[PDB]
Amino acid sequence: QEKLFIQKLRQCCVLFDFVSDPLSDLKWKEVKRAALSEMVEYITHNRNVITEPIYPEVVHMFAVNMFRTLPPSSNPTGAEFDPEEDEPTLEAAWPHLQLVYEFFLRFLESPDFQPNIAKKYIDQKFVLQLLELFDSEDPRERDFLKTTLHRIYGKFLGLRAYIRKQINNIFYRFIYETEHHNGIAELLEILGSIINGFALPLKEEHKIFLLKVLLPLHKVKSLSVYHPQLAYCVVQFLEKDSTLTEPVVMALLKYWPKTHSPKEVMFLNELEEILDVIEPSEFVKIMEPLFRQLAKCVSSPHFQVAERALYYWNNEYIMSLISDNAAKILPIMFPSLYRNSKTHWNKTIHGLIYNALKLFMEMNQKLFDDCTQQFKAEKLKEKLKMKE
Amino acid sequence: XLXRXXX
Amino acid sequence: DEKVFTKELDQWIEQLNECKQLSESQVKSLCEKAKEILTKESNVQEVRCPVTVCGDVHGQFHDLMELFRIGGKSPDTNYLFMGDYVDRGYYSVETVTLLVALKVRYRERITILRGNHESRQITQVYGFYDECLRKYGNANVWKYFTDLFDYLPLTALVDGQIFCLHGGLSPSIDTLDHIRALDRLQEVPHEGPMCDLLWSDPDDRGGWGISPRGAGYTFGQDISETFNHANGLTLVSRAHQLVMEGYNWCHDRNVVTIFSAPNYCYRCGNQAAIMELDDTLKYSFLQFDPAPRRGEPHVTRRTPDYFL
Amino acid sequence: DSLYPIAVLIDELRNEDVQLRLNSIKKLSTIALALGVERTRSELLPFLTDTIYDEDEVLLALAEQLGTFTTLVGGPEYVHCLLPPLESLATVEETVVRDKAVESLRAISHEHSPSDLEAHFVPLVKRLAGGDWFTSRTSACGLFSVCYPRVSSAVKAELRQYFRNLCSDDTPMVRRAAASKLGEFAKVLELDNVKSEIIPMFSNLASDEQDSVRLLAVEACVNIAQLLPQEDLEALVMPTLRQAAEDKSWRVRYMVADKFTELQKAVGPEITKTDLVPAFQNLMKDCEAEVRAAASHKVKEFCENLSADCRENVIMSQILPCIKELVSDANQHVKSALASVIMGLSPILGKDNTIEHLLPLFLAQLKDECPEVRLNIISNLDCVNEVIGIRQLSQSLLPAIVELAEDAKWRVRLAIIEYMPLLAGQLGVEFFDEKLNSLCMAWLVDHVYAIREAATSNLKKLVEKFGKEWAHATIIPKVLAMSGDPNYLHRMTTLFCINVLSEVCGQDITTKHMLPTVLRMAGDPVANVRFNVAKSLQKIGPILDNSTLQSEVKPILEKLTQDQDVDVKYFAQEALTVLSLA
Ligand SMILES: [Mn+2]
Ligand SMILES: [Mn+2]
Repeated sequence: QEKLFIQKLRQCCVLFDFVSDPLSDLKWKEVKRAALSEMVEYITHNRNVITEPIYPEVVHMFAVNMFRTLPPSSNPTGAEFDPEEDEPTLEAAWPHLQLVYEFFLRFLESPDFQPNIAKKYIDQKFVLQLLELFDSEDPRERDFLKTTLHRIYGKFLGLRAYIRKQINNIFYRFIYETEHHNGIAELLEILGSIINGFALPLKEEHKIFLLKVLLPLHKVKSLSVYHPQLAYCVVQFLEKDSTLTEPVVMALLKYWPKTHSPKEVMFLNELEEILDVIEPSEFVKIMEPLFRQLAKCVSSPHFQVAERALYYWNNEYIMSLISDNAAKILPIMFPSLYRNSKTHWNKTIHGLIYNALKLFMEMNQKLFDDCTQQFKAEKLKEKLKMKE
Repeated sequence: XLXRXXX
Repeated sequence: DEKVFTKELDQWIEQLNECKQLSESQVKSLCEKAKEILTKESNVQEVRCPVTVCGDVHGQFHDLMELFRIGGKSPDTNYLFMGDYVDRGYYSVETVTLLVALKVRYRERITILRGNHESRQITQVYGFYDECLRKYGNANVWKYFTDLFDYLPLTALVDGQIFCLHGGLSPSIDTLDHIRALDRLQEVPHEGPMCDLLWSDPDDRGGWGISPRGAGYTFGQDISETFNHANGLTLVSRAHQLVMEGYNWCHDRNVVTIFSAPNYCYRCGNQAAIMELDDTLKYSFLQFDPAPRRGEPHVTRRTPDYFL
Repeated sequence: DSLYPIAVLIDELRNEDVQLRLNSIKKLSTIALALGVERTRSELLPFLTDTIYDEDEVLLALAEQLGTFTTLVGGPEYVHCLLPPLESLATVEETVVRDKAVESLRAISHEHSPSDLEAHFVPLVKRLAGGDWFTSRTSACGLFSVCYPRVSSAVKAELRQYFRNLCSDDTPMVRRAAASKLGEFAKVLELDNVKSEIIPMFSNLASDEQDSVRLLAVEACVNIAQLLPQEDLEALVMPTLRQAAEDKSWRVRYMVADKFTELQKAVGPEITKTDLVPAFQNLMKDCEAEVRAAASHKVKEFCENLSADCRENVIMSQILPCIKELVSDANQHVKSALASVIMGLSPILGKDNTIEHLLPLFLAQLKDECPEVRLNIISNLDCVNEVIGIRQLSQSLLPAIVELAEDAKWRVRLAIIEYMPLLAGQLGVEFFDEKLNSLCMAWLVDHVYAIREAATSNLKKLVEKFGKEWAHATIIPKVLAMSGDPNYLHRMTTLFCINVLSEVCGQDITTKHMLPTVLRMAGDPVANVRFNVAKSLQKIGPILDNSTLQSEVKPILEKLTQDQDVDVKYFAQEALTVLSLA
């Protein structure tokens, strides 16, 4: 009857202690799969609105099931390997876990179930141990963590700090100590939201986060794993405040890959995305050193690079920006576009290049001719003379 | 299985 | 004049054996000297047995080393590699350099053929390019090698009875004289005969088909039978696809596939194998696992990818 | 005759073109030279100090460079001039850079006079230690040990404080650092301060939220233990080490396991029997293979160092039982691990015990599935006979040693082949001949060259053991019935052996029963054999008498110089050149 806040606070402790070691396939007597799926449906299907009694044994139950010390990885060292090609390792005993997660989730994501309940039974320590878990079971486990943390972040202003700080630590260690972690991606997604929704006038710390943590992160070798999730944060940051543009672009160039073509293209790809939102008044501060770089890409003997860079020319907004400033830019690109496009081994760029030169004429005939004039001249002397 | 061009 | 350089080579080789790359300079020379020797070779190279035929190596230098432990060393035993020297492995450079170094040296003891990966585009998409970058700082070594590749013979015939090639058969080719005509000195095309010989696979679907790869086709048994008879061939020796057992027979033991890169990409988990053709063309297969890797130094934190 | 180029470098030190500007920097040592020492101080350093290059690659260089300018700057009297740039380089985000920065700072610290240490170096440490960025503080940690011992009492005092503050930093990244350096710092603190200052920091760090910090504390435990006298270990150390062994994080337990023998010593022979032995047992039973294996590797060394008076016993009652379990562990590496050291307990337990307790396990391992295990066991049979009997050997062990001589994996056959010569002379030629010589002859025909090679080598070692006459009466023969093999691969093996046996069979046997076949083989239809047949003559060359040479060697060696084959032709002219036959 009305004697449940003792039957449940016992139906749980049953699932709590539990901890049936699923690494021998013995003791096949479920028990817990029930108590769990049971405590779930008992709070989902309009089965309640009064089960907020003082009983945070929900946490403890969760904690004792989830806070284990992740095992040694079953994947290779590194350097000669690519995590993108790691064999997915599922956590045996996911069933119990899955439910513990799924349950816990709907737990504090229900009405009437206030914050000031957990506010004293969900401390930094909880958060911290939660973060560590961000490390191996295919999305399956990480994903839940991802979501779980998100909401815990959105529901306790008196934690937001820590959650953030701690994540930065998880990041610094990644960038400068062990160039390995399995859930940067998941962690970035969470951050994406967090970023997108700060005080109108950005607080000092957030800028730091972007610069001392976010950008330097493009530095790592395993970028092909969370590149998209990252770029999003980088862009979302610019949309919040454009000011941070110069430093952002400058940084990317600072970190421009020189022995990693893939990452190179990724950079290029991430750069356009930034341009697409680049505020006109700022496309200038960057403009020069940026294109100074793009000119080098277009000339790259690496087709995929040369190509991806060259492709910046079918983008109207960029072409627009290049026009409103064609004066300073054209002379930067020109020498590399006009450069005997008949040299490449890849009989496909000459045309790709041409398309670009062409687009420059239909932007300012004068300059073009004027640049060609100079190019042809300087090229004569340095040829007439450079022959003795 | 790494990418058809060949695990 | 002869030893003057032949000793310079002999050394280069010994250095490569320690898995220590040659200088950008040396690489250029090695390749020069290499073209001059590779030109003279036909598209359908005539190799007299006995010899051991080897498949893919994909820059897994050490397993290549293991390979030699299995079949003997050069030039004490004669070899024949069917392309795919670079990409995937962690030591493409050393691998290719060493193999090429041996060709320049023991010119009649080893035979290297072109593989679908001895191409500018693939090497750019599958590693080699970058490796050369991080190992030399520029793109010269890459260029110098990709250039040499062009001069690699597309096929080889062993004792007039065994046809060896990296890829497979081509609808554009019916007789060995056809291949002989072809002008191979050029990058591998996205379409055509040359490309076919380098990307085709045997199929269990009978009759010319569409390659799930993207190049070459998928010839069937009947096609093999036909081809062999028309040219007087007893065996189509090729390798271009991972065979979890090192080697695999297909099309009523008319064509056999031979992979030599154990645990390919350091992931696949296949065994590797080589095929020995004795004093009188007798089959004989040797399978082998990837050699044991050992290294006690402190696995430091690698230099940034943006360095240079 | 010109001072222009060096004049250029100093110029391109601001070319805003990394590529170039880097060159100048990597050549800074020469700019500074042709510059002057007084100019270096007055111009160069400052320029370097007020020019914040961005490029990490450049900064990296600038840092590695300043570490050598001790002289170029003006000697120890002026060494303190190199600090500014370094101090800042110690703060670079990119570790690598700031890492070099500290390596150098540490290096030139010794060139500092205590007076200058206190005056300029220490302050740099403090500043770095109080910085806003973890990076700075991180570096600061490594600078303590080198300047602390030579400064004043009052300063050491301050330093001790600072270091303590670092250990309790709010960043794991820093604490991990403080931790790593906690060991080297204790080695310079006076004994008492160790007891009252290190100990606290030690345990404090040994139980930090972050397991990635606690495990470091463990290593430092060793160094600290070595600093305290026995009496004080049960009071200041053990409580922590005991916890370390039971830590929830397998990573921390792994360390205790991996530095076990190292603790064994630092601790003492008593506490070992008292605290460690038990502890060491739990580690072999750990739930994490990674850990079990780690402890296994230490079995031999841990047992060898046991106090003389108890050794034989504890091994028998405490250690031995786990070993039996470990021999059956489900994890390869664990099995594989223990199979390398296990043989070491053998001479400690003595003949009787070995045969009753270890021998079965050995036997077990000689038959495991995992090659690494079998491989690892075989390689230690060189001894055993010194412990068990030469009979027990050939009684319960020789049978496997024979079976293994043909197990699948070649590397395992290789191991047996390597053991033969030993196992051969031990049992005696008479036995060898009866049932062991056939195996040695068969490997001479194994598929994988690697093996045939080792089999050839094996022959020389046997001849050394049993006598040239024995070779000429048991081996030389079959080594020739080989040149009549259709496969040039095997046909070559013949010349290969001759290349070996000759060395030790004598001018007689060589010339009377081998040289013939070498000449006869110069007519092999296969170039390979032909050029190797030439190579052989260049080997057994000096062994023959000048009469046989310039009469029966040179002649057939000549016919080869004029061969259709490029290589055979090469090795022939070569064989001559060295044999002074031309
Ligand atoms: Mn291929
Ligand atoms: Mn391949």
